[PDB]
Amino acid sequence: ELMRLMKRRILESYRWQEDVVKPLSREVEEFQDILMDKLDMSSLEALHPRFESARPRCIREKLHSDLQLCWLVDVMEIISVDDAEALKDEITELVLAGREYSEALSEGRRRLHEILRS
Amino acid sequence: EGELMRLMKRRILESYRWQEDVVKPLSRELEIDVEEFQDILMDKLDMSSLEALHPRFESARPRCIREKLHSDLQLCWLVDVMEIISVDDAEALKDEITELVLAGREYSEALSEGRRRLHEILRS
Repeated sequence: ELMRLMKRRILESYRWQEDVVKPLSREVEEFQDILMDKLDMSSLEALHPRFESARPRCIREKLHSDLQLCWLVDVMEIISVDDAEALKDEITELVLAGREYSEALSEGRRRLHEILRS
Repeated sequence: EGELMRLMKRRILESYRWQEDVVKPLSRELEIDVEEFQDILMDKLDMSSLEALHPRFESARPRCIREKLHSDLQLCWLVDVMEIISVDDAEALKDEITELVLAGREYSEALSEGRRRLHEILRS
């Protein structure tokens, strides 16, 4: 019975609950079980760190996407890579400092429009 | 006096295939009213570019959608990071949803269905 608990303990962790379990609302009780269901012990006691070191990357990706940068850059090239990378930096910077993605994305759209009309 | 050029391209942007597949669709930026965007394109892209874009655009439409899907479906986490979902599963899922949107399915609506089949997978 122990194992089920040892991990049930990590999901109940605060760092997890606030940084992963709850956050991933982008689709809570259940999710927890799903995680419980999918990931094994060793995995659990190893994810958070790896998680924090990829939170930036995952957000830039989301930004690139949400900011229609696949078209504006990769395809149409209406925006310089430099401009794009920069913009992704700044906004990611924000979100990583507590800024609500939702709200941050709005600011990124703003700065984007700026660039486009330049 | 290079008026002609301004027209030649204004012609392409006013094309149908463009208006429907690019100019209009790219409303994802609060689309600052299509009108503007069009001028932006007019302002940024040159002539050679314009009479070259669409085909190039059609051949990437798929790739760009998968990207959007991967993102919207929190796959950076579910796969690349946590590995809660097999790559095989992931790719398959992106395929079918993309298949849909490519066949006219409204992204919005299509993503919802992908969310569904995802949950399914997660609960397996």
